[PDB]
Formats: sequence, structure tokens, C-alpha cells
Amino acid sequence: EIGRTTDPVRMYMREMGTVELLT
Amino acid sequence: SYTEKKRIRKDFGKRPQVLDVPYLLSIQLDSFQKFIEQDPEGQYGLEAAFRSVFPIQSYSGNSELQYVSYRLGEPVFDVQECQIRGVTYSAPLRVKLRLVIYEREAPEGTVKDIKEQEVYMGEIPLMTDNGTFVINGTERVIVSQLHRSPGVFFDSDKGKTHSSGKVLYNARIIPYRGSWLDFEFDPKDNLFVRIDRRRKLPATIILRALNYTTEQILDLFFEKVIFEIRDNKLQMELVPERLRGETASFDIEANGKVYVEKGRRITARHIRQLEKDDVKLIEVPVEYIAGKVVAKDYIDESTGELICAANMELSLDLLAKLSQSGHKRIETLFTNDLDHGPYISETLRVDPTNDRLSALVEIYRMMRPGEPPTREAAESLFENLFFSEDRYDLSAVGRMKFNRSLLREEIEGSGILSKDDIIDVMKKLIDIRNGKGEVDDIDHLGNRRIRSVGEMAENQFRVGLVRVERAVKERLSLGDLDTLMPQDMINAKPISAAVKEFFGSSQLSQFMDQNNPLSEITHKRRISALGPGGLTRERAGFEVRDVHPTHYGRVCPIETPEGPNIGLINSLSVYAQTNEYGFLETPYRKVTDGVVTDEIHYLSAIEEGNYVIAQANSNLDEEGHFVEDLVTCRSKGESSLFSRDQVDYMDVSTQQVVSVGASLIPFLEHDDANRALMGANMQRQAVPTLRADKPLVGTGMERAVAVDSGVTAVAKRGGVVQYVDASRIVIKVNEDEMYPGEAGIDIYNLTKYTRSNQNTCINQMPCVSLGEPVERGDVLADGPSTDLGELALGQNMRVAFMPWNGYNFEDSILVSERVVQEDRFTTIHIQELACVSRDTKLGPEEITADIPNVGEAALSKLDESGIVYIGAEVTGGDILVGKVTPKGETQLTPEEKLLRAIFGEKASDVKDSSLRVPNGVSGTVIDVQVFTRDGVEKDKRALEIEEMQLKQAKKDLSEELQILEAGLFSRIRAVLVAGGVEAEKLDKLPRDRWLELGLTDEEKQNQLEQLAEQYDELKHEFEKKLEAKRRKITQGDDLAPGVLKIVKVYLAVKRRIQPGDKMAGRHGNKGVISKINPIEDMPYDENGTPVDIVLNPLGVPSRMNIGQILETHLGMAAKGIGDKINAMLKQQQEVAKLREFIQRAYDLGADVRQKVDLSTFSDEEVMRLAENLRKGMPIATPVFDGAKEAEIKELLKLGDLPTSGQIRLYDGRTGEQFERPVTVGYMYMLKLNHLVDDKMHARSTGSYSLVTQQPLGGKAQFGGQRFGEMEVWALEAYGAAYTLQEMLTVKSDDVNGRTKMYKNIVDGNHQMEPGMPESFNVLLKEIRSLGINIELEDE
RNA sequence: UGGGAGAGGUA
Repeated sequence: EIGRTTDPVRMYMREMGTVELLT
Repeated sequence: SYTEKKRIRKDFGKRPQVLDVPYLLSIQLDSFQKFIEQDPEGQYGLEAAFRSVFPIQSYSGNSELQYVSYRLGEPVFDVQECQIRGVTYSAPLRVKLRLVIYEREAPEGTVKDIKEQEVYMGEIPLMTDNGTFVINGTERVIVSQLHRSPGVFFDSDKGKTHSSGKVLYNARIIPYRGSWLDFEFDPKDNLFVRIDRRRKLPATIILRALNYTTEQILDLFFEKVIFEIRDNKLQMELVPERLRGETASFDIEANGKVYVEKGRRITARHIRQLEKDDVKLIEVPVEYIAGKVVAKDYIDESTGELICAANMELSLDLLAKLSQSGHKRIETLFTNDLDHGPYISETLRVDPTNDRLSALVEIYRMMRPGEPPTREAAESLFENLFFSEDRYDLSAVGRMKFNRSLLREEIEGSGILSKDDIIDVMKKLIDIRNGKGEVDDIDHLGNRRIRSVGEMAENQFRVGLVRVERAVKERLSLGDLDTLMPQDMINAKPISAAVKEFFGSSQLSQFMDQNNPLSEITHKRRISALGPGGLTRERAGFEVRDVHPTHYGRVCPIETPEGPNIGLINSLSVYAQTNEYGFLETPYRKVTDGVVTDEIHYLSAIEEGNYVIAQANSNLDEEGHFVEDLVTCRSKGESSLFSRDQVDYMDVSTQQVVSVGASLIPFLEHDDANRALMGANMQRQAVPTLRADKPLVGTGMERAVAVDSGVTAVAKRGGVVQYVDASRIVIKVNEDEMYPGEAGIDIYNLTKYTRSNQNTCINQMPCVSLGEPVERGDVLADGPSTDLGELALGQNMRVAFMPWNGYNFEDSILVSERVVQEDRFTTIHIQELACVSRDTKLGPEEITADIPNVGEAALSKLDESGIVYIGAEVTGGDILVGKVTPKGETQLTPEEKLLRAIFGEKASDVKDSSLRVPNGVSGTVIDVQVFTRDGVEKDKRALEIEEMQLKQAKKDLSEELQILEAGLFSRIRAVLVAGGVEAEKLDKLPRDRWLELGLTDEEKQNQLEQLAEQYDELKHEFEKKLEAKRRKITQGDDLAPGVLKIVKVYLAVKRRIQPGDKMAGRHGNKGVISKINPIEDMPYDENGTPVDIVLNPLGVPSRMNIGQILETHLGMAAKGIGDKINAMLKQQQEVAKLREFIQRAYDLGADVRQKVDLSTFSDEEVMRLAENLRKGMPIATPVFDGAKEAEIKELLKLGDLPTSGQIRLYDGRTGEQFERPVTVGYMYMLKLNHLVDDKMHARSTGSYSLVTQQPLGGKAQFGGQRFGEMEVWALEAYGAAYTLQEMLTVKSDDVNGRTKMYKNIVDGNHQMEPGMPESFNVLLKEIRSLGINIELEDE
């Protein structure tokens, strides 16, 4: 969820986990 | 005994000892034994740490690594070699592993490749024979730790919500490792949960995460009052034992009898009525259930809709719907106001989650917030938190305490938690909130276990093992299979790095105190509340720093530091042990039917809280029972009077409470505890002096401390002494203790003038003579501060208690000049200076006597090779070793070009950077050690040191071969006289040629030739030992990267006492020497003997240490007995007179337990005993078992001295007489290590700090005294504005001001011109570098 | 040279 974090690598992992993986 | 027949201490204790004082270093040695030892199944240490991680599968399962067995190789160096070379004393860890490959192309392809090679997993530092570790050449001690035990502890607070002043009960589950779990309460009576002290969730979230619905939660946490509705009037099956004192909501009814009326509260007589009628069903009005909460999920069975779920307050329309729906039997929960609280109901109402998945994503949202929670991620996190052994453990001590506190029965169990455990903790906390039960004692010694050195190093080994197990599992996942050895995938870096990090720089790996043997033994028996997992020093309250009543016999109450470390550092008592779980236990004698037996039970901290235990100061007779009826005891914390038959146990000794160092104080029971604490502290700071001197007043614990410290040399096998030296003792063993395959010759190499950690002197002086017979367990060499096997930290001083002209004003001490003449408190202080030759990138340095631009006077002390001679008395500002450094070319002038043309010194500008002795330091040179790296040819001086060490080692190996061939030729003589009878023909011929004699070929001839070739291979292994020793002392050292050679120089100073040196007795009477008075100025009695020390009498009746005065009187008596024995010996009376008088002095006490009888003593032993007693008879006095004043006065009457203790002294100077009698006797004074040679410092100008430009801090680097904030306030209160500006600017960080002040003072003009201090410009630049424009605004 | 930790101690 947007909001309750301050770890930058956790926010980056959350950002990269939305685009799907190619075949 | 043999070391005790030479001087016997008179014992004044009246009670027997049924249990001797144990080995004082069993805690450290036993903990490291359990770590390092090989056990099959009772998992301890390295085998447990190997089984905790092995085996390991792959990422798939196609291969795995099995552990077979481990072993430990021999150490490369002995302990003295590591202490010389500056390397740790360790051992190689060699462990057999098994690597199998699972053929995944097969269904179960078990055997494909079986590898079993020897793997080397780092190093572990071993513990020596005294309990210490040698880490990087220095000697350390791993202090034991006292942390909270794993388990559950139901504590509470004391009024933290001051809006009500309520109590808020809370549980806490502590694992050994893993996430903590804490249940608690609020002011609104709701159960909550914190995991790892994070944000509060409602406590049914963990229950719904445990796959429990609301219904099963209510069945687990409540009971059912059952309601049945019949013809639209309500009835309730009531158990009568649910109504206590509250009023009735209605006039209750039975079949035909009225019992409790409306508005009438129900009594216990009414409880007896409703149990004597045995009614079952009771009708009830409508409004009585308006307030109850339904506990059962109910659905309309006709249609299929939810009419009411669990935990909702039912209403009038809801009960009408329940009557009309067909569910004519409702189950509601039974609540109450007093005991059965509605806690779980209110938490289920507060509880926002509704099922397992929503509770799991709530737990995931709490634990790893700011992430998208998924089903399997939340599930795997919640499993790995508590219910997975690889990330959570209780280690069976937590399981023992868990089942103990939950009132269970089974001890062992699962290491992980479970659902029954969590609901049992919640049920117990709810019982505490009810009122049945009690909170735990948090500072108990049953809640605090001991985590010793073996357990701590086992845990650090496990941490390194998982840190390498992760990487080797990763490598086994993806690597090749046929050629994959275990060796190239096992890396010894993380395990060795973790265990070396722990042993070198943990918070519990302490540099050992080595002032006297008592210092080291008290360090090795120490208990620390701080460290990893324990407390912290700044945020500990008064409750952890107090003497809990369970410290009786386990932890000393009068030995601890007196600073900010006071309750947090403790000391183990004398008889204290540990469990197998780590709880402290102390021995007691079990009494049976009044008969106090000699059976010994070690009771732990909680077991003794049930029984009545007698005091050790209770009287016994005929090995029977108590002499009185109303006997004192202690039980359940408190201590009160009890009957003589009720008692369950007795203390094993009178010194069971106090520690080691607190049980060396004579007359401790007459001391105030604030001064006894300081005396026990200050005994550990006493430097060892030149000649050891036993206390005339002691305890008898001195021989135990001196033997058990390992600082002496005890005899391993008894026998007779063949050869004594200043540095060697050679003992011929008795043939009974001799083994049938040896010679029977033990060698003791005494360590001479070795430096201690506190720079004091350590040397072993031999206390035996030539041809003296010894036994197994007697002292052969007195250590640093021991005397004939008794601990001797100071000297016995003739002490007078009187004020002397203000020279003992406020804890000051006046000392005669005879104490300085006779060199009594003169100590030796050995100091090591080093010189490292490093590889500068401009050129390698060299150590040669060729030093530029210095005078040839200083070159006389050096040799021709550049090192100082052994024996040269150096002073401050002198040179010890000449090391020059290449400065650098950096210019091409014709002068240096002609220089490098004529000579070839191609770095003819060199900067002399020789090691010089620091200023104020003096003394001779007693030892020079030169280490070198490989490849570099060393020096002539290093060759000479090498040749000397080679000759010494060769002489030792030659004596070893001589005694071994002596034992082997004794064995061939034994088998020759067993075979035949040849006595004269073997000894008429020399012993070395005992091989060419022969006879007919038989079994004895075969044995003769086989022991011949055994002697040949003995010679073979002898020259192999020679070659190994030679290559070991000829191989270059494994020095640090960047150095070439290291020269270490050892100095030795003798420091006589002087004004300003600190001195103390044993009862917390410290003092500073103020003057050294001549013998013609000291006061004297009418025999003309002046007093050695004049103490102040006004220090006694405020501090209440009367053991000072009693030790003075008993020392006066003991010295009087020694004076009479010395008079008889000087007159050379007889042996009968000496035997009679010494016997009369020995059997003198009231009903004492010591029975010495000189009738068995032969006359040479009586003369030897009188010679050792001619300086005063030593007297034992156990703590809380002392000598009375009647026995002190009896000994004073024997010694022909005054009974009241006081003689008439005369003035030293005027010759007149002091108007009152003065207490004169013999106290035992110590010389503490706070010497004015180390405290005295002064500085006019020196170096400055780099950033702040202020003078340095420290005597080591010639610093300035810190004029702090409070002194700035004091000058501001005076008004000294110019003195304050002088302090702040020109004696400090103002550069132009301080240069101008120096040259103005030398110019004779005392005037300053001050400016801005450079720390203010540092401050301006730092506030500017914070992006904030600060500037001095000009006007 | 000279900085930072950790440990112990003195008043």
C-alpha cells in the first residue's frame, strides 16, 4: 500500500512488481 | 601434608566443615569442556551445532551433504609460544563430511557418488589450564552472563495509566532465538498482541490465524450457560455455583419452593440451599437475558439465513425471532463482573478481521508493511515466525520453564510453539486478570540463568555455520556434480571470522585483570548482567541493582563495583554451582528427625523457597541435633523463628554467602557492608611486592586461592626432589605413582620475570629445598604474591592509631622511613616497548647501528648491530633500537650527486625514526626479542638470540633424551632380571652399552632386540624433534603485511613508595601516604621499637569497620607469640621448651576445631616450624566464625602483652609521653596500583587536535587538563573575566593568540592579544555546511 | 601523528 513505509528498496520492489514478465 | 607441616595456621573456627571449598574455576573449565567435548547423544557444543544444520538438501533435492564426525588437531604452538610470538592459541578443526548425489533421473537414485574427505572449517581458540584464552598473544577471560531464561513470564506494571491507577497484566514469551510474542491489556480490558514489540493488534488475530473461528474461540475461552425456551417463557438450567454475593434480578423459583427473593443478594447459605435441593431447571424473566451475549452461530433452518452469529448482544426482536424460527435451545456465554470477565467478547467485537486469510494479511501488513500482501506470502511468514524449527527455538530450558509456569507436567517437548501453548498463555493471563494466580518475580534467580563461555561460543559457531551453510547450499544447487568436492565449496572464512570476532571483541571477552592472583580468580568467577542479550548500563533501574533474597549462597552481596556498574556486575559465591539448565544452586545438609546428617543436596533457586532452612550459626552437638527449640530459619523469602523439628535443611558452611574475595577479610562480621564492599574491591588492586609476606591474621581461604589460581606450581605426582634451581625443579616420582613404561622424572620450568597485563611482575620462586620429599598436590613454587602456598598481597605493618600533627588528617597515612629502607612495598614494573620496521614505498627501512647526526654517547648503549645490550640501564630520552627511514630524493643538486657518487648511500637523506624510551621512564633492559619475516636475512643480533634459544632447547631435549633412555634401560633391566638372573654382570659394565650382552635365543632375547630397535627409533624421533625445533625457531615469522622485522624491548623499574602513593588495609580503609617520617621521629614504646605506620583514629567510628581494630589486636597478639618464639630460638633453649610453648599457643581457643599435636612432630620438624613461626604465628579466622574478644585477650595474656590492647607510647621528637594509651598492633597493609608516578602530569605546550586545534588529552600523548563547563561557571561566579578569556583563547584553540602569548612570555611581557577561537570557525563552517547561512554581522 | 568504538577502574 502507498503510504506506510520508508525503506527505499521496499518501495522499489513494490514498484517493479507490477509490470508482468515476458515469455 | 608436607607444605603444611612447615607452617601451620592457628584456626579459631569452632564449627566443622562437612564440605570442602570446591575447585574455584570449575565454571569456565566445565563450560568449555561441554562446548569442545565429543558427546554421542546428549547434545553439547560442536556436535550439537553440527547436527543443528546438517544435513542439507539442494534447491531441488538432487544432492545432499552429510556430517560424519569432527576432530581437533594438535595446536601448532604451546601457550608460552603464543604469548611470546603474539599469535592466538588455537587448534585446527577437521571434520569428516559425506557428499551424496540423488539421481533425479531415477525415482529414488540414492547412491551415485560418495565422497568422504577431510574438511578444514576454520579454527577455534582453546582454553588453557587456568581458564583463560590467549587471543593475539594477550590473555583474555570470557565472563559468564546472567540473562533472563527463555520461557514465559507473566509480569505486570504498577500504575501506568494514572487516569485510573489500574494494573495492566501482560505475558511475554521469550524464546532462546526467534520472534518475541507479548500479550497484554489496556485500560478498557482488551487482550492485545505485540510481535517483536511492534504495533498492537487485537489478540484474537493470532487465534484466527491459527484457523479458529469465533465459535471455537468462544468454546476455548468461555463456558456455556444453557437456555431453553418453553411455551414463550424462558427457563435456564442453572448450576448453583455461579452466583457469588450479587443481587437477584428476579425472585428465583424451584418446583415448589421459593429460595432467593427479588432485590435480595444470594448468600453462601443460599448456595447450600440450591445444592441441597438439587434443582436443575429454573424459569427466568425476559429482561434477565437482555444483556447476555449469544455464543453459538444460529441460522434460520427453514429458509437458510443467518439470524444471529456468535458474540452479539441479543435483543427483544432477536429472542422473538429465535423463538419463532425453531431454534428453541440457545447457548449463551456466562459472564460476570467480579471474576469471569468479558474480555474475549470485547476483543472479538474490536477485532476487524473475520477469517484466516484476512487475519493473515493483517499480520503481514503489521510485520512487513508497505507491501502488497499475498496468500502464500502471508502464510509462509506466519509459519516461519513461530512454527518452524529453523527460525525459532526454546532449547528445552525454555520448554522446562514454559511447562513449569503453565503448571504442566511433561518437561521435554517441542522446540517450537503451538496452538495449545498460545491459548494456554492467554488462559493463564486471563486467570491472572481474574485474580487466581500471581505475577512472577522478575529479578528472581529462578528466572535468570547463566549463559557461560561454552554456550556463547557454541551460539557464535552456529551463526557462522548457518552463514556458510546458506552459501554451500547455493553452490550445491547449481554447480557440477562429478568433480564437486566438499572442500572447494566449504569456505572457512565465515566460521573462523565469526568465532574470532566473538573471542576477540565481544562485550564479554575481557582483557584479564592480572594484578595479583585474587584479581584473575575473581575475574574468572564473575557474572555480568550486560552484554549481548542482557541489559544496558544506562537504562537499568534500582530493581535490578538490589540484593534479592534468593542471592543467599549463589551471588555475593558485598562484592561489586562502586560506580555506574554497581548492581550489574556480581560475583559468584564460594560453593555456588550451576544446573544443567544454567540456574545457580548452593549446597545444603539435609536434616532428618532433628539429626543433621552429612548428606549434601544442591538446591536450586526455586527449590529452596519451599523448605525451612536452618542458619549456619545454629548450634550442634554430639553429631546430633539442635541445642535449642526456637531456632531461626528462612522460608519463602522471609526469615523467622521455627521449631527444632520443623527444619528441613541447614547451610553447609558459614562462608556460604560471601564470594572468594569477600571471604579473605578477617573479622568481616564486625565491618559495615559499605566498607567491606570496598575492602573486597581494593584487595584486587594490590600490586605484588618484592618479598611476599603472609598475613598474620587470615582466613584459611588463602591456600585455596593460591593453589586454585594456577599461579603457583603444584606437584602433579608426588615423590622426592632431585634438583632445584632458580628456574627449574626436577622431581623424582615415587615408584607407586610411577607408570610401568616411563622413567619417573617430572620437570617444572618456572616462568621468571614475565610481564602481566597490568605491567606488574610475574615470577615463580621455588619454595622447596634439595632432597625434600613432596606429595601430590603441594606447592613447589610461590607465584607473584604467594608465600609458601598462602596468598600474600601485602605486608604486616606495626600500626598505631593516633593523630600525628595533622599528617594523617582525612584518610591520610604516615609511614616510617624504615618501611622505605627495608624495601617492603617496593614493586617491580616490567614494561614492553616495540619497534616495527615497515616497508615504506620510498624504500625499505633497516635496523642498523649506523645512525646519522647523533652523538657517540648514546651509541654506547647500543651494540654493533643496532640493538641495546641486555642489562643497560636506560633513562628517558635515550635510544633502544636504531631504525632509520629513507626520507626521499625529491631534488637533484650537485652536492647530493657527488655524495651518491662517492659513497653509494643512494638515500643519503635519511630521517632517524629510532624507537626511543618515553620520558619519565627508566630501568634496565631484561629481555630483547627480535622477530623477522621470511626471505630477509635477519642480523648478527638475531643470529645470536637464535643460537641462544637453540642451545637452550637442545639442552632441554638432551635432558629429555637422557631421562627417556634411563627409563628405557631400566625397562630392559627389568625384563632382563625377569628372564634370567644377571645383576652383577649388568652393572659391572656401563649402562649405555647394555645391548651387546646376549644369551640363547628365546623370548627375552627377542624382547632385548625389540627394545634395542625401540631405543633406535627413540633416537630417531629424538633427532626428528631436534629438527622440528630447529626449523621452528629458524622459520621466519608470520608477521603482519607491510612489516619486515619487529624488535620488542622489555624494561624493568623498581618503584619504592613515596608521598602520594595509595595504601589500604582489607576493611575498606584506604589512604594516601602524606609523609615519610624518620625512625627517630616515629613514636615508640619503652623497648624503643618505633611504629611502622601511624593511622588516624577518627576514620573508625563514622565508617564502622571494627574489623580494623580487631585485626590490629589479633596481630599484636600473634606478633607477641612470634617474639617469644624468636627469643627462645635466639637463646637456643631446648626442643622441649619450644614444643611446650608452641603446643600451648596452638591448643588455646575455646572449643576450636583444630587439633594440632607436636608429639608426632619430630625434632627437626619442630625446629623448622619454630623457624617459620619466629616472625609471628599466623592465625586463621573464618568469616562469620571468628575469634571472640575473649580469645583475643587470652592470646594477649599468653604473649605477656596488655590485655586491653593498648600500650603507652612515647613521643619520637620531644621524648615526652602521650597522655593516653594508644592502640598498637599489626595490620595487613596493601599497596594499590594508583601510584603518583602514573598520576603526576604537567604540560606547558605540546601537540594539538587536528579539527578543533585544541590541546590533546592524556598523559600518554602529553595532553592538557580539560577546563570544563563547571569550571567555566565557577570563574563566571568569581567574576574573573580576564582569566576566563585567557582560558578560552590563548591557552586553547586560538592560534595567533597562543603563538604571541608564548613569545610574549619569553619576551618578559605578560600580556595577551586574543582573537577568535578556531572551534568557533569550525562551528560556523558546519552550520554553513548544513545549508544555513550563519555569519558574524559586523556591527 | 591523531579519530571512533568497546571494556574495566579512581574520586
